[PDB]
Amino acid sequence: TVAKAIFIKCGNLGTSMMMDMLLDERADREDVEFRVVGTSVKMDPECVEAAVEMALDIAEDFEPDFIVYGGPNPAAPGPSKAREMLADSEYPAVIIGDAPGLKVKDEMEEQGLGYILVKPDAMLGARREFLDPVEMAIYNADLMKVLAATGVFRVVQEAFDELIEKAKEDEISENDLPKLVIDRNTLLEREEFENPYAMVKAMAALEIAENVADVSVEGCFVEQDKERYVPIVASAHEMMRKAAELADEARELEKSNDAVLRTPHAPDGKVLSKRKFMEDPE
Amino acid sequence: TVAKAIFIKCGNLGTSMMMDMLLDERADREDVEFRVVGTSVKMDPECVEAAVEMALDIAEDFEPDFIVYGGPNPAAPGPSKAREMLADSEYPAVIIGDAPGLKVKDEMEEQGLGYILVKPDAMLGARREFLDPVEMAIYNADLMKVLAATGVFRVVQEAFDELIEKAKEDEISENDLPKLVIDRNTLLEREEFENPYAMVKAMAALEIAENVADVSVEGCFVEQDKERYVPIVASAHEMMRKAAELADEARELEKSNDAVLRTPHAPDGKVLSKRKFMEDPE
Amino acid sequence: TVAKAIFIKCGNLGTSMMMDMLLDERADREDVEFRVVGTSVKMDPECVEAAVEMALDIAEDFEPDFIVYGGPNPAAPGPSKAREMLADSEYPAVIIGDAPGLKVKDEMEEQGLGYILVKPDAMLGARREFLDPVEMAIYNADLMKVLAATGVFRVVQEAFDELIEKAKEDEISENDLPKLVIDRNTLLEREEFENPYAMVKAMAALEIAENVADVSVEGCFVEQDKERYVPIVASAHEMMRKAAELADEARELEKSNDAVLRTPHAPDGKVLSKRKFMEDPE
Amino acid sequence: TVAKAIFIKCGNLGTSMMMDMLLDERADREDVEFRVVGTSVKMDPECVEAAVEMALDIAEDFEPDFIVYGGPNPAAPGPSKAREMLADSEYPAVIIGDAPGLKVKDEMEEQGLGYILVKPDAMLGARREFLDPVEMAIYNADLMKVLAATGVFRVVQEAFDELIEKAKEDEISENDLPKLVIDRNTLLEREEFENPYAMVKAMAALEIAENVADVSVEGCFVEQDKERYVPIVASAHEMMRKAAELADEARELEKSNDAVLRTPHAPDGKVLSKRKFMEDPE
Amino acid sequence: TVAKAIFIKCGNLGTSMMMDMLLDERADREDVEFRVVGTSVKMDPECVEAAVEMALDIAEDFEPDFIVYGGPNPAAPGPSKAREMLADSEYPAVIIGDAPGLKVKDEMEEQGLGYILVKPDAMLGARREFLDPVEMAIYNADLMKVLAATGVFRVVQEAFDELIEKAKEDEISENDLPKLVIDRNTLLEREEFENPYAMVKAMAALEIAENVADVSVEGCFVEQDKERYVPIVASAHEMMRKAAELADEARELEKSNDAVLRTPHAPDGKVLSKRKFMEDPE
Amino acid sequence: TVAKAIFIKCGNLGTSMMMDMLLDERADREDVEFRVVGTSVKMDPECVEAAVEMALDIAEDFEPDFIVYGGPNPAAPGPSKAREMLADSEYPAVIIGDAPGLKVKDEMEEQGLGYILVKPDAMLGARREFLDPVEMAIYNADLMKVLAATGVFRVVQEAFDELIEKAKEDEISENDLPKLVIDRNTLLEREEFENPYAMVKAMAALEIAENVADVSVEGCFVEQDKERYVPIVASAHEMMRKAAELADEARELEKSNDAVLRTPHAPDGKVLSKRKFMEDPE
Ligand SMILES: [Mg+2]
Ligand SMILES: [Mg+2]
Ligand SMILES: [Mg+2]
Ligand SMILES: [Mg+2]
Repeated sequence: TVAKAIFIKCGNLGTSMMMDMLLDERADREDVEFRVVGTSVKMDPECVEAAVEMALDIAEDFEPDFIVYGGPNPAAPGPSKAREMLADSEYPAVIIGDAPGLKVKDEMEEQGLGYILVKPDAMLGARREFLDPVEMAIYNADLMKVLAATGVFRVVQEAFDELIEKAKEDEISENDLPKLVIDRNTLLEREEFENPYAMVKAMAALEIAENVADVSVEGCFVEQDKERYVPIVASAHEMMRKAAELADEARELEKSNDAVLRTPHAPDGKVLSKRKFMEDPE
Repeated sequence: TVAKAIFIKCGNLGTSMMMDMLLDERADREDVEFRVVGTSVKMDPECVEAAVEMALDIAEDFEPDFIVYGGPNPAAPGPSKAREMLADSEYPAVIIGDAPGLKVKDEMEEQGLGYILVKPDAMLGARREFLDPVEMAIYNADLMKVLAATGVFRVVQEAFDELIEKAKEDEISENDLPKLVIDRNTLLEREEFENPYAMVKAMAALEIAENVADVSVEGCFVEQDKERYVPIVASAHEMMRKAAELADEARELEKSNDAVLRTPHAPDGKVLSKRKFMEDPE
Repeated sequence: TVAKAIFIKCGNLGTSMMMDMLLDERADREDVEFRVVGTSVKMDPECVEAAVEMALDIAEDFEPDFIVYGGPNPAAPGPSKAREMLADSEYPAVIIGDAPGLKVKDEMEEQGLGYILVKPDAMLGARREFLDPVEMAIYNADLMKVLAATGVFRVVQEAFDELIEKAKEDEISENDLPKLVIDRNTLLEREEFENPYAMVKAMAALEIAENVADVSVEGCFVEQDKERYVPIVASAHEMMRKAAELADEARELEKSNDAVLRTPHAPDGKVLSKRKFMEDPE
Repeated sequence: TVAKAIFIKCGNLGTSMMMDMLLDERADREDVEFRVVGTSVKMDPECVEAAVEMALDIAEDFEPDFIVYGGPNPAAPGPSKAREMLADSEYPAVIIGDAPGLKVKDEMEEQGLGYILVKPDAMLGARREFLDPVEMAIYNADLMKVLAATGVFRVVQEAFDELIEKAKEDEISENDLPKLVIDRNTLLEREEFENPYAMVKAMAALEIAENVADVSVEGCFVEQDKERYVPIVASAHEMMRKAAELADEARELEKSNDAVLRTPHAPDGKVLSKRKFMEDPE
Repeated sequence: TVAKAIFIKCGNLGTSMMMDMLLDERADREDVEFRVVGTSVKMDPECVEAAVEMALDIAEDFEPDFIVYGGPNPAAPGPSKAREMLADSEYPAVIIGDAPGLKVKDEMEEQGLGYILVKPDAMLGARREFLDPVEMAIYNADLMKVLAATGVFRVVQEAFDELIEKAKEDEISENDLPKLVIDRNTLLEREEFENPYAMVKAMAALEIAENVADVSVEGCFVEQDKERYVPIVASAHEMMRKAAELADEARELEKSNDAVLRTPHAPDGKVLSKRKFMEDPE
Repeated sequence: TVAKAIFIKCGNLGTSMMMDMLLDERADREDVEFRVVGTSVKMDPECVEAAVEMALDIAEDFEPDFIVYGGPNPAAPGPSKAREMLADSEYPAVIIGDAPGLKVKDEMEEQGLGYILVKPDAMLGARREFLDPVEMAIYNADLMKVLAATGVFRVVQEAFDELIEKAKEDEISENDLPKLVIDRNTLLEREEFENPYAMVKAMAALEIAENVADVSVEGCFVEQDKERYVPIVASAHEMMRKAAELADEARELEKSNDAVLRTPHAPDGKVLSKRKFMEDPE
């Protein structure tokens, strides 16, 4: 049984940027096939629709078990446009978004949509005077580390793999669709870190990443004084740089304990596990 | 006028992952329109062909000024195939790959297509016993930081931006296509850094990332002993982690001098520029 | 003219812990005389009452031109007790506290009191499981580095030094009493740092120290599960240690420029100033 | 039952600034009660006298089991005075000071009072050109982090906690008064660290802390050349800054082995203990 | 018995600098006696010969069991002259060198000479515009840190100690002379690190150090543009500096596990061993 | 004219390890010619005498303009024999040593000997239980870093460079030989650092390095308790490691200001100078 899916990427979110590859890390998974379509960073209602179109168009011949839409803020005009377009289609779907999507959480639970909401996947301080192309990449590097090293990506990966198994049953009922809200507190009900302090550091790191969103919003929308909003959006980035460093420190702690949890995929798509470095993943 | 292009992403590369977004960081560039399609990590000749087919098929009603294919090693089966196809299209193309693509560098200039080969966009330690989803994201986060902070991404940004202008002139000839190879010494032609040690550190960070590739290749393809190849690929990731630190340290030196070079796009697509934090992009 | 004041300290805060010393760092000011009194970490309406009485008690003979009450949460049973005792007395008072005092901010202005609220002065995760004397001290160590190196203490110092000038006018009216609410944005209005990146790292530090409260409260007053609130009060700590790191960084950046602002008191209470290490303060 | 003590503080010391708070970290010990009074930084024999009388004056209604005087150089004019007074009172006393108080170490056990001499509690570089309120605070944050994380505070905690138990016994004899001198070698008699290197890093931290004293004393009392003494006291601060990094490092090693010793006070005053994070204080 | 050897040092190499010392670390061995001669940094033919001549002159009365010649590039004129002179004597000789010695590896074997070529012992950026004494000393401090903490020096000590035993029996055949080529992979099969991440970080450090070689060579012998080769050689030095931090990071992991291997010499020369800090060597 | 000198190395000191090499950092000086002899780490009278006799035997035909003897404790039996032997010869001699050489400063002057005593060149923790070959090399790596990056080596280079010029004129009188004692305050009067904080961090580094000496002596010649001296000598090393980092932070402060001092030799021996990276030495 070969499962299939289509990821639609509109806008830019750390979780959307990795979501699919967290599933096929070495491109050796022979139990799955993906198609990814998007219009880049543009998430306007015009483009957002053009993408879902390419998605439905392709799905015709492709025939996926489900379609994932990932992008920032599921409550915006663009994402909302696609949020509805997918509920109308014949394909089961999941919505990957940030905290700004809790506003439409109940709405998505009714639209019959599945979703994964990453609170710590904060919006970057986009203010021409500050966020140029390089700064953008830099910010996403740090956010990527935080989400990766804290275990958030493993939580996402396990969600999309637990669904691909149900997809193999060609029966993805709305009860089989994910409905997650990831945040610092998530780690409290997991076993990601063998080292306790490595866990509270990952937690402290997630709280900070979440706090970056408010700072970015204030500086991008509320504040309009150039002499005050440029410093604000930049202070948001300095915070994420520390969030990442906190995440890196946690990992190193696992390393010292030789307990870095690794869970790769076998060619058959089975999720294997290991703690010790020289221990085979079984 | 407005320029258009389509990005195809098969397999993953640090540049391939950010290429499109590096041309519209805040998504408020009204003089460009992008589309992105691919098969994720998979890059075998079948998924590749199916992908290039997805791009050509949509290039019909999209009518792109140029098609961009990004992914690891433009000399392997999958990538070579995609070079064959796009080479024989009414659409001008550009190939984005790493160092292993220097083998087919002449064959490409022949196929009448442009290329951007980033030497420091190393191959990761893809070995089931070491690379799981999380570790795969941890690495890309280090590579992203080194590629961005060392100014490599600025090189690529400039590239596709200068092409977008000649594309608005409805004059995309092969003399206008890029034939670039990026490595540690690219920074010597640049003015990226104002502090001499920030550049020297960046050069160091690039040299190290470029070296990472030989280590990943060895562990994945040459060493056959489990006890030896797992430590080797892991050490390749330890090198990339330090390259990122060096890059970050280069960035902080620039902050120290208040000379952080920023080149954001104006709403019309023209690349502005500034050094001082509160300088206002001119 | 020798101004005099009495500091009443109940419970603990980083701002109350160093408030009087920021006014005579080397004990060489011959224009001031302070009398500090407190009941230690206990701030119940019972102890708090005994302290204010002990303060008004000696005040008669001392003759302070103003009295300062410092301790956490101005809207608490103890603090509110002392908050009315001072409004009733014939001594001009100023209330120094954390964010929880904002609920009674407008209430203090009618009581005729002055106030300075240090938002980043967050309450620690005081759970018997995690917080012991050593952990408490470590916490305040980081918190101190934050309030100091971020420039917050130079705000408190400035506020009381200006009040000490009015106290010399033998005229401290309600309009001469401070009414400040310190937070991350407070730096946007000052010229503390010569380096713009030092300030944004400072903002980031005060932004994270302020968030620390939310976590401390969630783990001390909301969460009841032992397996959860311990990791919670401990994660709040990591946040503070990392915030102290960013403060340190900002301070080091000003050092690489030798633009480290220093403002010492002359023996006559005159506040001098200097940026360069080798320049004498004027 | 409940024990009571009064803490007198003139001038500042890292140990005096924390002593009473190291006894009731969470303010939930209902088996003790303390009063705190002082003159702040000032510590001349007059300000000292006034403060000691401010403490004797309230010991009447307070009726303390023992009085404690905290401040630098217990052999100088100010402190010598306070030794006189408290020595001849119906209240048992304890003197907490630094290394310069080893001169009067004989005279103290003579005056019939207990002492706590912290050699690593070095004097800071007091020179108007270098030390402003902030530098003053920053220095204490470093000395606070060293004394706490190196386990020195644990020594003082237990010292006053053990005295507090004999005080509830209605029997505070002079053979029950403490006679201790804390130094790098004090850690050789404890079991503070489960990781030997953390111990060795802790010793190094305090060894460097002790030496900070001579650099300070020199630049303040010996060198009279501006161009030489400013850099000298500054170097004492730089040294202490590094000692704080060493102490932090010791702490982290223990976090890697999850052996962080924690000894909180039970609500009834009896000190508990633990090593593992989720262990629950026994 | 007492073994006797003569070490000739011409030119400078991290390993030739420490070689003899690594064998009698505390100068309390009773089974060895060494003589060291050389011409400092100069390794031209005239000098090398003068140096080897000094050695052979001392050898007459000193009667060395074996002779060691160490210094850069065993294939250069000066070194080659040394190989010819020592291969022509009655004394068993070992050549200590860098990667460039591989060119004459076959030639040294035909000469009955032993050798230990350390590839990570990279040449420095010897350009007059960049390399002054201080920098030359800083580079070597980092290279020394690398060669030691990664375990490369233990390999060298071992090779020699074994040759010292054979010498004690007056049984040193050409087949008893070492023929080693040390590099990153050499660590894969040692019992150096108890922590795997320490080993991995040590390999990463050796890989980088080895790479420094090419960069220095490029900026010293290839690039002729002042504006190009200066930043180039300097970047080589930034690399070594980071290799040293990796080496230190590996050493700090062992400490966290209290598994720092220590193989000290007994007064009788026997090589003891230990792992735990408090564990006595045996 | 070519200047000739012979360096004798008995025992090991950071300065005696690098002294001759600091005088010809790239091996391209045409005005100097050196011969280096020694008995490695052994500095007992028998060895030191053989070392000096080797030197005097060479001097016959080599005819040095001056001779330098380097190694620990000029006052010990071995070094004392060297002093006596050298004082009785016709060759102007200099004695390089550490703090212990101060005991015989008066003797050396009465002997017509020159000397350079580096107090920060501290003795290591030479206890069999803690110091093996690798730890001995790690300590030296840090010591070298401290002495080079703080500029102590520059003072040494200077002293010998001036002595070399006089030698070229065959005019080296006893009054021409150096009589230096280097320590933290030596830096106060040098044009080493452009950044004041760089100089202050360096002083701190030298202060601590000096302190290391006392700690090593304590654990080596005082404490006889295995359980106590082992931790103590190890703490000495931890101190030197931190001193190396201070020295490293200073150097990085200079880089930030692109003000790193480089005083390389010209092919003719002239000591050039420069500050800016791209500036040419002159
Ligand atoms: Mg032979
Ligand atoms: Mg032969
Ligand atoms: Mg003479
Ligand atoms: Mg004489």
